[PDB]
Amino acid sequence: DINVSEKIYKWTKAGIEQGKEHFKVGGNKVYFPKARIILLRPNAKHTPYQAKFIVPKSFNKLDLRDYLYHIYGLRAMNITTQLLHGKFNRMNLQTTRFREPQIK
Amino acid sequence: PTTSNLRCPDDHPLWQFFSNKKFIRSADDLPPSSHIRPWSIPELRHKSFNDLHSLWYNCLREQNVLARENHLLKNIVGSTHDEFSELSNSIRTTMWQIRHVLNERELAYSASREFLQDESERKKFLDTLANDYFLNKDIPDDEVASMLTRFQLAIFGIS
Amino acid sequence: LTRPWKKYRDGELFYGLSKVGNKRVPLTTKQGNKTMYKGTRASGIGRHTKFGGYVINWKKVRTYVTPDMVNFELKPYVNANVPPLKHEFKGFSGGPLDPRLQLLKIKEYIVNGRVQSEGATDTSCYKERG
Amino acid sequence: RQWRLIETRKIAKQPNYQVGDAKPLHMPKERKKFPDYKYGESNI
Amino acid sequence: AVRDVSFNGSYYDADYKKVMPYRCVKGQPDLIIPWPKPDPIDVQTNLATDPVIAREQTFWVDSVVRNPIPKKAIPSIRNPHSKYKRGTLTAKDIAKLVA
RNA sequence: AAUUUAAUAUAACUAUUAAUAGAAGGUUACUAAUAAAUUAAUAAUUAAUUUUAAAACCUAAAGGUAAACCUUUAUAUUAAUAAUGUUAUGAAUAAUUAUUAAUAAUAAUAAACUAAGUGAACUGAAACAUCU
Ligand SMILES: [Mg+2]
Ligand SMILES: [Mg+2]
Ligand SMILES: [Mg+2]
Ligand SMILES: [Mg+2]
Ligand SMILES: [Mg+2]
Ligand SMILES: [Mg+2]
Ligand SMILES: [Mg+2]
Ligand SMILES: [Mg+2]
Repeated sequence: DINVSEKIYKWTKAGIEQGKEHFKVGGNKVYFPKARIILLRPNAKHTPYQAKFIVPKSFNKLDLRDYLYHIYGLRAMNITTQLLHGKFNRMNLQTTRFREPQIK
Repeated sequence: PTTSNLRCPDDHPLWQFFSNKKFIRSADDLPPSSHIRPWSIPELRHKSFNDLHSLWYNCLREQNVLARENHLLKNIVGSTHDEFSELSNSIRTTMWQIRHVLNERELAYSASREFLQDESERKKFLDTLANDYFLNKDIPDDEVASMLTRFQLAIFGIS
Repeated sequence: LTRPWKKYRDGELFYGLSKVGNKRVPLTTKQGNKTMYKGTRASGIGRHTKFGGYVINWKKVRTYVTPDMVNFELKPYVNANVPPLKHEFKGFSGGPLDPRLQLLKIKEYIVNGRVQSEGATDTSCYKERG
Repeated sequence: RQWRLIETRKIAKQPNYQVGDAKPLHMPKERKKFPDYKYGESNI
Repeated sequence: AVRDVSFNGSYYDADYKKVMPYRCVKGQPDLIIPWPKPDPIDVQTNLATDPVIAREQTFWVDSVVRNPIPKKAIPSIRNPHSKYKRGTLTAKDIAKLVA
């Protein structure tokens, strides 16, 4: 009777209305996470309703949503991932070249 | 597009990434190293699980603030002041001390259970606990009830 | 002229510092045919489908639990005025993991009923027993 | 005659285990089923 | 002035809130040169815990039947799949191995 | 109260002589940390003898791969205090239970020395094949 996308939309609406999570919480509880996230300055392509973070490479989209919600109360309505490349560098020509870190 | 059309709340949860709503703290705003010290293992030994959990998350929030400031410092201005870095290192010291304390607490509980699994030590412990205070020469009357409540709550699961 | 400040051939490359180098460095997400997939240890969440999709198993999704009533008083650092507390375990070979020590603590809990320790009551105490 | 190519065969000495000794890093998948030949399998 | 200075023992200085050695002139043990007086201290930052709250005890060992740490919180405290710790043997294992 | 000679360092190798003994690397990141005990020494530092905590991924063999990746529910389960939303008209719930007993795991595995199997050719014989 109702498409699953419509059902997801009502799920999120119900979560916001009831004050609970606007998503489904997982069962793999993590009491003491030592992940750190870095807020970043806005770019010309973003809007005042967007915020970008530098997050762990092994981090996840659902992980960021849950982390923000439970630790700060910030509700991320849509999360999008941008994994950067690592360019080769060498502190001097007489040293092995190695790729820079890949930041997420 | 004009920003005059926006009503940005002053309590927006993104302000928790800044200290006193400052873009980047000054040496005066930072806590001086002389007045600051990381937590000690013995001081964390007698903090409840809720207290350790809350301290962990406060440490993480402060580390996030320091992390954004340090990233702006080492990426944009490229300075070598290395103050935020050591401050976050102190917080990390407290964090792993907390982890150690929690592990040792659980292991000590398990070791105590294994010790009292033995019938001999269990009998010895209960007999000594009964002879010392319980069945005294009628000196304590009312506080024996509190002792018994604590006993039934600890040695057994009676609430 | 690639760089207006170099009018003559001097050895500088179109870009970069060296055309050659080690090629035995580990691979990463950006390198390889379209078929190459290395990953970032960020998704062991669910099951792939026989058609190509992916179904999330929510019992394996990570949730970050925080105290229901958080104590906004334990700051990351501690006042430097308080000396670092120390502990002494005399009479116990196992130290803090000693069942006899835990039994002594249970004994005293039974007798006293949640009584503050000397180090806790006195902010100016350097070390305490247990 | 003597049996040079059989006598000169050596096999690693597995240590003796008491009921409370540390576990070996890897364990055989199935229970042992024959005694141990002093000379083992020929390798030539 | 003092030519050389020796250290013959250690003691807890309460003014420094730390353990320091006995700075004594090389020669007569009794003559001791005191450590300098620390500058007066005063804190104002909000990232430092108050002494009373910091040292207040909130955990007591009060049970031998219920874990003070929840089961689901252990993985954050120690790796369950650790290759640096191993168990002992049993009769079943030793029978499996011995021929 | 200085100033130079000759030895000695946690900071080189090589040869000999004499003693003693048969001991991780790489990748990058939710960085990979510790805690105590003992007697004899004018709340205690001798050190040195016992205990311990943590330690991600890869280095053929839990499975697979293009090394540091991926896939296998050790946060995985009979039992329990109550249940939301329902149980072909006092119990059994896809987000789960303060819980308690039972059940699969982790190949860092050097060199030189020794024993054994198979074993050349250059070369010498002033050539060459027996021989070497
Ligand atoms: Mg993408
Ligand atoms: Mg080329
Ligand atoms: Mg390409
Ligand atoms: Mg493998
Ligand atoms: Mg494939
Ligand atoms: Mg040979
Ligand atoms: Mg010849
Ligand atoms: Mg010829």
